[PDB]
Amino acid sequence: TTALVCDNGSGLVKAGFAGDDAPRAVFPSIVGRKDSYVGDEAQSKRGILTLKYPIEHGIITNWDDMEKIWHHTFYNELRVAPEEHPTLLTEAPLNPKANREKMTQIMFETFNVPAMYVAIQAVLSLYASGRTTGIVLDSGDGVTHNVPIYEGYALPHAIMRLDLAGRDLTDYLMKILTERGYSFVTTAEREIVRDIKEKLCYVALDFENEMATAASSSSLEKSYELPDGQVITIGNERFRCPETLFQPSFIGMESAGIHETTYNSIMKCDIDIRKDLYANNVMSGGTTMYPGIADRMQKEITALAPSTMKIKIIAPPERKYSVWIGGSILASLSTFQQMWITKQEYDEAGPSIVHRKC
Amino acid sequence: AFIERPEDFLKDKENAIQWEKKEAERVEKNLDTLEKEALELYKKDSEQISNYSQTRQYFYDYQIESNPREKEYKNLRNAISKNKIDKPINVYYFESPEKFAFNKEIRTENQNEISLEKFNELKETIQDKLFKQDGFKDVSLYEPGNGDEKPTPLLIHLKLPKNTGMLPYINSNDVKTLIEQDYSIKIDKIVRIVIEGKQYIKAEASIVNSLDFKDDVSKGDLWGKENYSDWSNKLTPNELADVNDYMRGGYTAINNYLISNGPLNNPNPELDSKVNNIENALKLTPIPSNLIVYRRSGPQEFGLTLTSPEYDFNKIENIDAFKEKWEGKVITYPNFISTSIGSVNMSAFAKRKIILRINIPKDSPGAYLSAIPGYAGEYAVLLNHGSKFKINKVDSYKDGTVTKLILDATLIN
Ligand SMILES: NC(=O)c1ccc[n+]([C@@H]2O[C@H](COP(=O)([O-])OP(=O)(O)OC[C@H]3O[C@@H](n4cnc5c(N)ncnc54)[C@H](O)[C@@H]3O)[C@@H](O)[C@H]2O)c1
Ligand SMILES: Nc1ncnc2c1ncn2[C@@H]1O[C@H](COP(=O)(O)OP(=O)(O)OP(=O)(O)O)[C@@H](O)[C@H]1O
Ligand SMILES: C/C1=C/C(=O)O[C@@H]2C[C@@H](CC[C@H](C)/C=C/C=C/CC1)O[C@@](O)([C@@H]1CSC(=O)N1)C2
Ligand SMILES: [Ca+2]
Repeated sequence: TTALVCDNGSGLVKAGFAGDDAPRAVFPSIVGRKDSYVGDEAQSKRGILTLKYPIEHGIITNWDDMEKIWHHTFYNELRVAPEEHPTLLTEAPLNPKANREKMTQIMFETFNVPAMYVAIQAVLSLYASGRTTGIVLDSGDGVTHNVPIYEGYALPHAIMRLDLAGRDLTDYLMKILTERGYSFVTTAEREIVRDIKEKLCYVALDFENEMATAASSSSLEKSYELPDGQVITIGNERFRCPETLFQPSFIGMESAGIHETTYNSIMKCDIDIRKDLYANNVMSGGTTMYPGIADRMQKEITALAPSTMKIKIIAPPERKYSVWIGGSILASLSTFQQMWITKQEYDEAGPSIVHRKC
Repeated sequence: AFIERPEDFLKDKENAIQWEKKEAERVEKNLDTLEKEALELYKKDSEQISNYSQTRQYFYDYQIESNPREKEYKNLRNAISKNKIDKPINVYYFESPEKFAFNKEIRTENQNEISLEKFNELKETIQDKLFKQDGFKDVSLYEPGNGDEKPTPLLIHLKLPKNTGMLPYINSNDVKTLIEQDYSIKIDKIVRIVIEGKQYIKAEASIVNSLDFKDDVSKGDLWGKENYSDWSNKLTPNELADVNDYMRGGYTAINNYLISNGPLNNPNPELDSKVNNIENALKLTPIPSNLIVYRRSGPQEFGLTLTSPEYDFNKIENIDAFKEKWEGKVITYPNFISTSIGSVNMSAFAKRKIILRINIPKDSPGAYLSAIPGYAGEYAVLLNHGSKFKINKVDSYKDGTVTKLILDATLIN
């Protein structure tokens, strides 16, 4: 009778119960040339096994492995029987129709759930802050999207997608730290540098100014202690790493930066709603957590927009879980209880029932 | 002379002018105020207006719709498009040889003669090539003679087929003829002639039509869906899988395998099965018309990186260095290769400096992957592995302050 909320990401699964204010479980979205191993349990071996991410750039690409992720979610993480709980799943914006169908099939035919629903991640994010109109910047481990939303409706023709997110930032930080005179190359070292990125990185308000300062004053230098007591020093890498979001050429990419994709997304919407979008720029996902990103986005969009434009960047402290939180709220609304796809409805119509209800 | 015009007035300047005058009077009677207004602005500002008409398509959809120059473009184009000829007609105009990728002077303007060496060089350069043409130009119904303006040593003699939009009009004393180029040029023959004491090259040219959607991606998408809906159906079990495995694949393993010389260095049953299934998916419904497609490519495809100082096309030397290296050459992709029916810039590749504008002959292997919902957004046309492209011509344009290149190219297999 209590619904489940499972926010499946490129790097992390966030899972829990509708009505809770936070996910009960958050674990790596990984499965271990001897098979079923998942999450922290996928580190049964990084030897006879290597780690596999079933979800790439926000999209499920391996269904056998995804079933393992969900098995682990139900039985090992939440300790519930799937047959006894309606399950709210999340999906990336622009998720192929065939994918949503396949998710529905699996939850009914493999897991025998009594009911389910697929909700768009960015819409849930916006909804967590009590909004129904806004443009969401959603950036996790694999992918980043701009999703403009008006009165509860995502506008697909205006959705922007950049395949650049947290894991690329970690790898870049490994590289420029290695260029500093350190050596970060292994998968275990990648985790250490994720942790450095998460603790010490920030977004500079003016990048070229911060670069001159760096080479001069040393009050931008910070120290970090490796697992065996070696302490290392990090300087301009702190802000060069997430600068990549605004300048993807740092990573050898020739796509628009995150400010430009936000502007492009807004320019693809009807002129009449653009003001609403500029005044409701909402950030969600782990890769929006950098100190200074909100101020920097404000400055960049100000530069692109008409000089009279009122611009507001909303970045909640609970940003990192706002998709999940939004799902928890949605799943417990009385007016949502109609929207669940029941097992009977799946029996009547097939998997394609998702389109007419999600 | 005759009650009906010829297909070619040749040197009959006087009948050509008289005829085009009557035709200008007649056509003026069918233009609305806005079309007349557009024509009037054309006479005042032809060069800029024509320039805009050549590169218009390459920006963000939203940058195009908000350029005010778009009104003049559309209104002028409607005026031309309205008056379509009911049988073929031949036209004459001068071009710079640079236009056909001959980046030297055929002769200086002070010279009277053209060497046999320049002639053969020119013939070798412009032979067996479709050259894409865009934008408004003023053409002549008669061959220029003693007393006409003759700005270059290259005269084009072009046969325009029936239904070509053509706008005759008067500007001060002169009778002029406006067309909007929307086709490729084949030079069937060159000959050296003499006009008023000087040798000129005369290019006998004809036209090849291709569907070119440019920025009208909606039209493009309708067209593709309409021709590749059944394709979804006629695919087999593995094909549908291997293609989707490529599609939300996967292309990276397949293509690196292809680039590596995998099949003939490090065979793989699973991937070799996959390459051949996809190829067979593209032979299923071959491209049902001549089609222009666009690919924004990464510098690596042309042996550059994002930091190569040779990729700074804002310096004219690097454009020249690029031409010498690629212009005229054929170019091979051992990998399967992705293109779009649309020409507009997009966020995913906003900063790529090199655009391949590819001519695809009817019946070529390939498919509109975007009729298959789900990755139908790239308005994507997938071309077969091992495809070769002849680079006919390199152009440059400004996107903001950044110089980018358009590679006029042709699929030759
Ligand atoms: N405008 C376009 O380029 C376009 C059009 C339609 C679809 N797409 C889609 O974009 C997605 C991925 O982007 P992509 O296909 O433009 O990049 P890609 O995956 O084809 O290429 C990635 C990198 O490899 C390089 N590369 C590709 N072929 C090469 C060769 N033969 N030699 C050397 N380097 C080579 C590229 O320059 C680039 O740096 C695909 O899913 C595709 O369907 C792109
Ligand atoms: N405080 C922080 N500062 C910077 N980055 C962070 C922080 N906390 C988490 N991250 C990064 O955010 C990413 C995980 O965020 P999230 O759970 O939103 O992504 P996901 O849903 O797994 O992936 P995606 O949404 O791309 O499919 C990781 O790359 C992680 O390193
Ligand atoms: C606290 C924590 C957060 C996290 O987000 O990890 C996720 C999941 C992780 C899976 C692989 C590793 C070895 C097993 C890890 C167990 C991890 C819990 C780690 O791969 C990431 O690290 C990648 C690599 S480096 C980066 O930036 N993304 C993102
Ligand atoms: Ca996510």
